[PDB]
Amino acid sequence: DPNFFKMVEGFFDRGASIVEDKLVEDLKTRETEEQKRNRVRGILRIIKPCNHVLSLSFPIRRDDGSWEVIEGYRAQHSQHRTPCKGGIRYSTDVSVDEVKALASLMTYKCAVVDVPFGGAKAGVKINPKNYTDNELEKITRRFTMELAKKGFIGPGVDVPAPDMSTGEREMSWIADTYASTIGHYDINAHACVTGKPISQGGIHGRISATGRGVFHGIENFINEASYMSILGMTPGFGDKTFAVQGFGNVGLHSMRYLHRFGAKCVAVGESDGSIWNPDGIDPKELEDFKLQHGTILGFPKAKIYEGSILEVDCDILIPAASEKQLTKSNAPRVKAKIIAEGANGPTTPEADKIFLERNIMVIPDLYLNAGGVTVSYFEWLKNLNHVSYGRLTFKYERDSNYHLLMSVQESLERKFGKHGGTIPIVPTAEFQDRISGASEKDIVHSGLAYTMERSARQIMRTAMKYNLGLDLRTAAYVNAIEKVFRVYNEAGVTFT
Amino acid sequence: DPNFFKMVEGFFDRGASIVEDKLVEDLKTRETEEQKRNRVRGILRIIKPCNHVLSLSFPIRRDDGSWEVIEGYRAQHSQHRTPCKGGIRYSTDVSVDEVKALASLMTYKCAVVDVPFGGAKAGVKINPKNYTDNELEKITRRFTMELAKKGFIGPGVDVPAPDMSTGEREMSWIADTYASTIGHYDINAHACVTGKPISQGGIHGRISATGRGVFHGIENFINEASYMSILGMTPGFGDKTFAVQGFGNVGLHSMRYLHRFGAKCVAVGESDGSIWNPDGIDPKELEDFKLQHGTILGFPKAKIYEGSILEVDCDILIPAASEKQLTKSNAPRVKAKIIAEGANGPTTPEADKIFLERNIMVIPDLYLNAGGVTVSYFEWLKNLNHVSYGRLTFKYERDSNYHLLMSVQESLERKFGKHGGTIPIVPTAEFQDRISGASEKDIVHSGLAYTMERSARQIMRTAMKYNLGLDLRTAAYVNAIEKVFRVYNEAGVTFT
Amino acid sequence: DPNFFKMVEGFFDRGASIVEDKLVEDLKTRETEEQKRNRVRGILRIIKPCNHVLSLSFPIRRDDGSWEVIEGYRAQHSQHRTPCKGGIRYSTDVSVDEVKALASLMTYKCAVVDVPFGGAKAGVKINPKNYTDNELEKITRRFTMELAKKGFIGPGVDVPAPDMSTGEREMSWIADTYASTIGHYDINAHACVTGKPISQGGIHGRISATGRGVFHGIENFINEASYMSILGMTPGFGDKTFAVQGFGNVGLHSMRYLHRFGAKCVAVGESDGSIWNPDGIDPKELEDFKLQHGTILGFPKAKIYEGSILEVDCDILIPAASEKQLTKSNAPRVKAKIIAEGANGPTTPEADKIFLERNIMVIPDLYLNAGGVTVSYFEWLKNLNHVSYGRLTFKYERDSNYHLLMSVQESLERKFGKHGGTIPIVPTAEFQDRISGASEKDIVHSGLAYTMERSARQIMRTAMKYNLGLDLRTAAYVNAIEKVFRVYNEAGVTFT
Ligand SMILES: O=C(O[C@H]1Cc2c(O)cc(O)cc2O[C@@H]1c1ccc(O)c(O)c1)c1cc(O)c(O)c(O)c1
Ligand SMILES: O=C(O[C@H]1Cc2c(O)cc(O)cc2O[C@@H]1c1ccc(O)c(O)c1)c1cc(O)c(O)c(O)c1
Ligand SMILES: O=C(O[C@H]1Cc2c(O)cc(O)cc2O[C@@H]1c1ccc(O)c(O)c1)c1cc(O)c(O)c(O)c1
Repeated sequence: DPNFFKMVEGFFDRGASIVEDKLVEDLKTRETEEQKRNRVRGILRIIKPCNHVLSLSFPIRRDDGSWEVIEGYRAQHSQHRTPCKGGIRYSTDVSVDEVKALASLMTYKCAVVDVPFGGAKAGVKINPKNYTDNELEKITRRFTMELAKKGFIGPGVDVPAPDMSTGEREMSWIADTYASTIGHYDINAHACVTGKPISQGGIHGRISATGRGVFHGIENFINEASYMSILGMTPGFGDKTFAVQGFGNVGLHSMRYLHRFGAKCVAVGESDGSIWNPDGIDPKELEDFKLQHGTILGFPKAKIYEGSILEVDCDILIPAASEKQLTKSNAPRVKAKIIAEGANGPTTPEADKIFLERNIMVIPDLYLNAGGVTVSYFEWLKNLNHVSYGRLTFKYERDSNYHLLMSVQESLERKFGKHGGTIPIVPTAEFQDRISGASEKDIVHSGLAYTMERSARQIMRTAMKYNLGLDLRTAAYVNAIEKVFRVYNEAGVTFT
Repeated sequence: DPNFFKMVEGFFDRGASIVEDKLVEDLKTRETEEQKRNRVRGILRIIKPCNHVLSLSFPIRRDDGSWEVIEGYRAQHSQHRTPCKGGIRYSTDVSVDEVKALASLMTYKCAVVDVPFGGAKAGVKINPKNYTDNELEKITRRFTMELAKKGFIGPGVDVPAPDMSTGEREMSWIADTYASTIGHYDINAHACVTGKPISQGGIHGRISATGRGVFHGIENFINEASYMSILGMTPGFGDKTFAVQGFGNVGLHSMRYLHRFGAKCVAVGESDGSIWNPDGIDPKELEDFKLQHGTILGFPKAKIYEGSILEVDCDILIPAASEKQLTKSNAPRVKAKIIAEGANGPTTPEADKIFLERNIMVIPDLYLNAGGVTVSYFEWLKNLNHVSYGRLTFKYERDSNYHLLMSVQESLERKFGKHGGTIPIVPTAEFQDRISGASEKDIVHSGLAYTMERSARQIMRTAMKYNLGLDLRTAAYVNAIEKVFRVYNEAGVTFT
Repeated sequence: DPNFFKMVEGFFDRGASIVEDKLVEDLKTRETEEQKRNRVRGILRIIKPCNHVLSLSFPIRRDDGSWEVIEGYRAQHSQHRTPCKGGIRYSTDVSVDEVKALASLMTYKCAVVDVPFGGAKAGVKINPKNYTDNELEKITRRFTMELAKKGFIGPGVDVPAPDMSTGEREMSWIADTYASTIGHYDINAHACVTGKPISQGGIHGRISATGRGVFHGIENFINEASYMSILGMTPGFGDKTFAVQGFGNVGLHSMRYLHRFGAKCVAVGESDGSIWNPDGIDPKELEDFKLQHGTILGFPKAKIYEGSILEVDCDILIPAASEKQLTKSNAPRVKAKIIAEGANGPTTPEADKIFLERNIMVIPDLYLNAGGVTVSYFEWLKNLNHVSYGRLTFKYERDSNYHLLMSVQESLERKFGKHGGTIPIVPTAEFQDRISGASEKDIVHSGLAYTMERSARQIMRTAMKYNLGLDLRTAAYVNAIEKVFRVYNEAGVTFT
């Protein structure tokens, strides 16, 4: 746990130095000096800092009747894209310099995965356990309100999302508040927030989103030996053990869908304990260990283990909990060989230099948990379209398929003069399930893969153009910076 | 060696403790517990901190073509009144904790003089000498824009003002920006800022406003020996020497109008040096020492003097420059007798306990320069009325008087049989000039006096109610607190 | 008789038939038919029904956690004047037809005193004693919301007021909600409801409003002998007695001011008993029977009397309590000479043809107690002008008078050799306290006073045109109608 603050500011500067030659060479203009350096040196000094960042403070009535002040923050990084976006967090750790960095990170995350959004982030310095459910509703509903009055919430202005100990039911309050007060007259009022439950205009598949993101991100890597020929290991994805931190939302489903494919587990940790089992624990059982009683503490197969969470002899480690759990106190340790950032910045630049020198591949959060916002993107789009995806183009498409297949049948039955034998009316077993169980989530799942997979091409191409090889982090930010630049370059200085 | 931030936080807490008794006493309800404290002890915890405060960051291009980032801040303290009020500052000293304190100060300043405004403040971390006029316009107009976006400028939401290094021309750009872009459709668009020049919707007597405020504030004190029977010093207002710091806007007319009434000067200081002359210098001459040359440096009868500005042998000192120039390094000094705070918070709580223990009169900024916003109030009101004051009720007044006077004539020539003798048609010499040189200016001066004078009564009543005597500072805040509390107590916790 | 339902429908229709001739006569257009009647006969049928009325149904939840559906209504009668006006009511009495009726009343009521307000009224079908204060805030707060989303609360659209069991604190919740959700961007947000407390932007004189309205309505008839040469009685206002009913708010001030000026009392009684004393009870002592005890029961000189309240021998009877206290069961007696309707229509058309046929004067509530909304009208304007009336023109007008008084003195001290002898500097003792105690009240009471005086001069003129002599009721509505008609006529049929 370092002070740092400038955690993300280092990576930008790192990626910034290398594109200083590309932008001056790719820009086609009539200025042609070396003040080209001076324009670009200026353009990057604008993207670095957050353009707006509102500090807040509002009172509420506890169930006592006692009165308490609540500090809250929200930072819009860039506004190159019309709507900023980023989750909101409820924890005592909440700091001003926190969201100022996190919102910055969200800008480049949206750039990597070609999501037309600006980076944003918020935070409330409370502790959610210490308040009731009735107490916590008034915090969110009024936090909503005090943000709409100053233009930090609304479709096309800013769209927040859930995060640390923030769930669907809370976003539902956000929506219900905005659609009943300020954004009343707005048709797309319910689009003010992504992550709301499905009866509230949500989308199928974001419950899983960060998980499949964790999954699809790892998938596009241990299926290409171009990075195993250096790291070692086996393209045989199966027999690989993993360990998660922070069993919650991102922690569950990064495991719920990682197990499915034959990849065993070995450990699970929360904010008090850990688990150790070389046989491989199964979320089949231990998932009814949440509110069934309360807090994890071991179970059948689940042994009580303490020391830390990383430590354990493993392959794939995912610190999907709080922030900066990896520093020099533990970077030369970690009996692992590939790390994947499920949470936002658990790896510090203090540790990358060590990992890089030990041939350990850390999957950057800037890429990995980008599925969450990519689907968030879709959820937003859903509310602007006011239709479940495929709600009109399923029967037309499944009827078009069934006519197409039979068309090859009958076309095969006149070259074959008896009409009755051939039968291609039946599609393959996988495809028959595709049009019988056709829903909205299938569109989302395929779009998530098409966005995720094509983004890994944008990295593993820009990494092999600069010999980064294993440092995909400095290969990620160097692609996002280039995408946000042209957005500023081709927009021109605005004289207002 | 000044001190840190909490500047005003101590004064509120200082005044807050003594109202804790009468608030539970004057409150008339069926609540009736000792929880009366818990409501009130809670209500005060809401008023202390600023409710909103936007940190800004916007880019501009110098006349170079070079690009520079400009950090900008703005704090709305309270929102108990529908609009917030507070000037904006242009200086490298600009800090977040600065305006946060200053905006707090403005809330109570507007409460002392019964001005239905909420406190606010802003600042721009630049240095105006280092930019051109063409360069500085871009800052203001852009800064305007980024504030209307997030709702920190607009009539009935937040109205800024000029301050130090900010003049009428800049307020004119503010207005011209707001009235051509965001608030175009607003009828009262030009009401978004007070302090603008007269051809742009200002008000006569505002150029002088802070000055007359300094004057009438001092006037209501050396006109009653109930504070000279303890301080010493003659009620004969004339033969009193004064010295000003910061020959700029507030420094000028706090002297220009103070000299008028027969009060000798002795010293004037700026950011370079000072002046020392026991005969008394005259603004009639050394006022053409601004842009005529550029900076002060002595003149005929103006000698070069250094050392300091405050220690000079004087009676009335007015630190009308930056902030906190009176601390432990100079409080047990100052060869003065009565000090008057022309700028915002030049006396620290570190210096009051030294001044009070030596029987020295410090006139609180919370009250002194309140004329500045009191006229600001009027200028705002002018734009919602869209008439210069008296623009219709002058000839009706001047004609009604002349009919009234001849009515006493014609009624006195009836009891006196000759019809031609008596002549009360003519008013006193002073009243003849009144209805001849009648303008908007006069309605402002009389309303400023009426507001100012009645405020001193609300203080000197609540001062000897608690045996404060010489510490009118704590008699000021103790009066403003109870005015804002009433606004909060009778508005109720808003479930939103 | 329409004892509850079409309560006023008789009054309109009865008044409607009368104006038929004048309107076609007063009509100056190029029509010139017998179809001129068709125009007016239709236009009146436009005014008779409330053109809009919303029936509501919104839920809450009590301190228990249980849930209750709340019915509510609000009726916007006319929209000829841009904002609509009328209080809200919190009783089980509340009925669709009830508010649909009282809204009609408020239209013509605010057309007699010449107030540019359209008529409206609202109600909520509950009983406040059954709900806690906390429970009553959320009812009030959300009732506001559901009226704004549908356009029934807002300056220039519709402005409510207090009334039956509706206090200032409740009006304070209406504003705080409207001004914090829908009408946030509105400068006149808090101008959406009148009757709110002082600190929240109220006006001085609401509490004392209807009492003065009663008195000035009285004053404009015992001072005109046109209506004493037919009723009898001495115009000599002095030695006359009055009997009140409903010793509260309207009752107190209607007596306190009526006595102060010369009238003697005789009787007082509320929902318990009555007092009898032809010596004349004095309100300056018996008013400490309020919450100092709990209810009336008589006191020294205050006899314990039964029977009723009205039949007491007296001259001036005022029913300042509930609805309908005068029918065929008491009209053939009540040996009084004049009845002023302190409440809303305590006199039935089942009793006017007894009072009219007995040469008694019943003063319409259409004009008398209309002194509450006219002051409530001023409070609206205060919230619009954001200034206490005369905040600026108090020291200016006080300074103007002394200069006048000295102008005559100095004018008289020159035709007389010595300079200082004469002393008209001091004005009359009644005038000295006027400029000494000059406050908002004095302006409201006058603006009130001139309003009904002109109004009375407008009724008594329209009555002497149709020989109504004693039917002020039908002489009252007959006036408001032509005003409402003239608005509609010169506007035309809106083709939308
Ligand atoms: O609308 C689109 O415009 C983006 C296209 C684009 C790109 O392909 C490459 C690149 O290097 C920059 C770049 O700029 C835009 C952009 C997008 C997202 C951001 O966050 C951001 O700052 C800027 C878009 C989106 C897709 O997904 C597509 O497949 C597609 O063809 C177009
Ligand atoms: O509309 C008026 O309401 C203010 C009257 C008032 C008062 O006289 C004393 C007090 O202790 C509290 C208080 O509350 C209101 C207020 C005003 C200004 C603020 O900043 C603020 O927070 C609250 C007003 C304004 C005048 O100038 C008057 O002369 C006048 O009679 C009434
Ligand atoms: O702007 C004003 O127009 C009103 C003046 C007026 C009138 O004097 C007599 C009449 O028969 C009709 C009439 O039409 C208007 C009106 C006003 C109020 C209503 O409710 C209503 O339906 C219609 C006004 C208001 C005043 O208070 C004045 O003193 C004044 O000179 C002018």
